[PDB]
Amino acid sequence: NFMLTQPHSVSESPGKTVTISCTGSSGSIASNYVQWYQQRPGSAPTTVIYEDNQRPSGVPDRFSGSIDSSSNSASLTISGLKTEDEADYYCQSYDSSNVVFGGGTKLTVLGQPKAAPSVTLFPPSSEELQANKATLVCLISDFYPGAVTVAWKADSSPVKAGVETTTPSKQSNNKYAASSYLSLTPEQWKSHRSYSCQVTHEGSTVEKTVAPT
Amino acid sequence: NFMLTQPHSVSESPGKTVTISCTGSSGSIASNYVQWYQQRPGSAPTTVIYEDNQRPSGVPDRFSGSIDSSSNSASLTISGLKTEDEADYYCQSYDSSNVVFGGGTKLTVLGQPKAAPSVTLFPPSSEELQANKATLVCLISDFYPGAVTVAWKADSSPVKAGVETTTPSKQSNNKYAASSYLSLTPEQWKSHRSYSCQVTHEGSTVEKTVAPT
Amino acid sequence: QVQLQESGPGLVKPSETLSLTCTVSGGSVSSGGYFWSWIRQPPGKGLEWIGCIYYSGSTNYNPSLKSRVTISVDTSKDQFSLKLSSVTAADTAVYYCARQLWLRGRFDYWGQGTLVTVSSASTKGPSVFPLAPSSKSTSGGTAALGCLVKDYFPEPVTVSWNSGALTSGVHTFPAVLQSSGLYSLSSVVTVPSSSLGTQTYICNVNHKPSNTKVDKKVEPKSCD
Amino acid sequence: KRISNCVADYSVLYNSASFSTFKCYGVSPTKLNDLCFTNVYADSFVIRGDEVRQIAPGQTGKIADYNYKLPDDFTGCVIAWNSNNLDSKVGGNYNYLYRLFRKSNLKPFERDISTEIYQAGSTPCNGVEGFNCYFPLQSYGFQPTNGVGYQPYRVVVLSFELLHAPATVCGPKKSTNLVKNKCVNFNFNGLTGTGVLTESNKKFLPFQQFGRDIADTTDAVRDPQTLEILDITPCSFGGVSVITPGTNTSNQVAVLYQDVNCNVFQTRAGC
Ligand SMILES: *[C@@H]1O[C@H](CO)[C@@H](O)[C@H](O)[C@H]1NC(C)=O
Repeated sequence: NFMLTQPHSVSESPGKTVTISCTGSSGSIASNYVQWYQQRPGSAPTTVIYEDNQRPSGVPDRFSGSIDSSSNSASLTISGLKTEDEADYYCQSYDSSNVVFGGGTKLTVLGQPKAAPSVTLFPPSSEELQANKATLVCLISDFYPGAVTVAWKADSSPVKAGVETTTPSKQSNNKYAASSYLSLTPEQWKSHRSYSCQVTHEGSTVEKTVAPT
Repeated sequence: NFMLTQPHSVSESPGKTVTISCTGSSGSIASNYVQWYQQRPGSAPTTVIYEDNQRPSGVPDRFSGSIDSSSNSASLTISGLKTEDEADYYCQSYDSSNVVFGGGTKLTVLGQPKAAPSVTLFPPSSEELQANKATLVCLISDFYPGAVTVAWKADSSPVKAGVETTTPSKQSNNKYAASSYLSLTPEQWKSHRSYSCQVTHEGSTVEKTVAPT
Repeated sequence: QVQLQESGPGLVKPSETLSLTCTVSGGSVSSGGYFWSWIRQPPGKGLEWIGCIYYSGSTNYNPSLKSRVTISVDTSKDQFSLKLSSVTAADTAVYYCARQLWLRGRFDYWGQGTLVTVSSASTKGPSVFPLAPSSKSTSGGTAALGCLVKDYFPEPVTVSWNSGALTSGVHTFPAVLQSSGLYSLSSVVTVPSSSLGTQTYICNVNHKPSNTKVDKKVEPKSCD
Repeated sequence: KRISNCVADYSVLYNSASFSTFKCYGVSPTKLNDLCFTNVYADSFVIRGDEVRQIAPGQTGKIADYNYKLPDDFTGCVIAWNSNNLDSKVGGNYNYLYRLFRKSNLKPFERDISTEIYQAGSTPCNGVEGFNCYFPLQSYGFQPTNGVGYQPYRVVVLSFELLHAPATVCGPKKSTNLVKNKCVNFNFNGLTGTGVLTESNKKFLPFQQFGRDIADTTDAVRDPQTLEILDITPCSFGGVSVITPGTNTSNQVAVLYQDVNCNVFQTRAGC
């Protein structure tokens, strides 16, 4: 029943000194060796310290660790924070034949230019209608801020059933992108005269419309 | 996810001073009031101290609590141990609209002369017999150390099937008590001329016998 | 002063609804701005907080016990009750209704703890058999006699001698699991051999789970 | 904030069930409603989640010793709660400030507003930018996406004053059962007089509280319950007297009361 207690969120400006703790509950922190692993997002973890005071060949000297055995806490001191340090640090103890990893600390990054909203409205596909389905498709792209509200319309009545929208995602040109999908039946697509996607972005509204042709 | 870490076992001789810790994991101990509870075995708990530094009217002045917010460990210093302090200790917190208690500290300091294992036997009753049942009861009482071995005996052979025995349990006169039961059929009870239960304790053996009469 | 008394059965089956009511005499539930809470404690484990209530509809529950605790207060009868749903075998704990004033403070007065033991399958009544003393059942100037409590479910059983008149020499033994599910124990008393044929000894085995009270007289064995 | 001429109930301040932390020393929290003082001082400020442990009598750090020191005889009462959804915003909320550097220690209950750029050589570097000379007041790092140990917590300190004045912030006594036609003691916010309370037949103007006479004695008070006018009359009048037949004539004596209203004969000159 031995677990390592680690702060969930640690933030510090670059160039300063921060201390990362790792507290053991039952067993003493000097009982077994404690290893810290700095893992990039979408990458394999990498060892940055070993034997609680020894830095492996390759890591900088700033990855200094200290042991406070009286408080049963393992400490990892970071000096001179940089951009590449934004990774997840897990303190790892052997315990009793069972490797126990820490909760993890992610160093903070320490915001993109204004852009015009775009609306791209696709009517339900003819092949989709052949597949007994209708999907009103609306898309947002090249915009800032990444907060757009979508509201489907059937001629004049708002539509909420079958509405699926995507959270905004950053593009390659430092702008954002999003999409909205409206699941519908083939009879409902031809029941209304027209369908439209209304997009509200910073007060301004850009609207496109489709019709069964 | 705030818990109170409390030592499971704390044992010191009477007349000295002790320190019982209560460590919080996430929330600081100085954030909320901590209440300690002293509970007799098999009774309702009683508050031994509250508000972290002051004593309720009725308890002696020896029960003192202290707060060390730097290490997030709440201390209860108890001095001059005696007989009726031998109880469980629990610390309380509040977190945020969710009362959280402590793990629990048993205050037991700990060894008595050898006692002769008085053994008595009973045959199965007549009233048990029309219910198509039979049970031979072997009883061990007023003995020490609490380590006895039972071996049911029958005319054909020592009885093992249907043998149920109880672990030794402390009596009121500081000795130990034990039991042993032999489930049996009414036909098998009269099959053997007689049944006997043998009790081995510290090498010596005390044997009694019963017969269907 | 004031006191708190719990009621309701000490028994519930797995996946069953629990109904424990705690009554208050010597005070008022609504007066004093006074809170009310329930605390359970498993045997050999620490105290566990279930939930707390006000005399109004305000309430709060343990997130481990969330969406399972239903506690209501009725001012007319001056008591409060807790209802537990989807109870399991791990819920066997000694339940205390807790008188408490300060929500961050203490439970200044504690009611007596009712024992709750969850009974799997079906509750089984006990089979009490006399233990007749004889010449081979005595060793010296003292003799032994008792009663056998066999084939009952669940724990516990309370055995008293002569309605609690005889306490000296009375030994109550912990139960042990039999070969097939059920439990068994015994309770005996040591008496001088002179009072065998002149004094009547009756054991009172009570099984609150099965609602069975059995009184069995103990007599010396009659050879046939 | 100073509280005066206002009655205060602290039960509503506790039944919110929303405060994360509550430390309240000096007076027992369950018995501070009945016990009352003269003035209540309310000091409100914001602080991070990791500095709430520093606010206690007998602590050393970087915030308490430089902004608000807690003395040993601190009978104040500290309440704080989580308000991250309002005190912080996206993009960096740096509207709140704090002092990190100071020349020396400060007295408790003292406010420091000196915007003087600090240095290791604090006394020469004054209002100028020099070697290692950095402004002692620095910005925060508040962010709504942080964890639990750095949230904006609104700390209010509710201290009490011990000096001679009638209690104003807290009502020392509540409305008790009304007793009349007996010599009792009352405190109707302006006097402590011992006397009976008879039902008068004179009506007071609806802006007065007390009532005097030709001899200038407060013998009429208005009960603030439901506006009934009650007179005040002392219960002890005159003294006792002894009637003695004389020597060599009798042994028994008679006891006479001068102006006290009651074997026993009710004479015109008393009892
Ligand atoms: C004296 O008191 C009695 C009872 O309290 C009352 O009946 C009587 O009128 C009083 N005497 C005078 C002179 O008011």
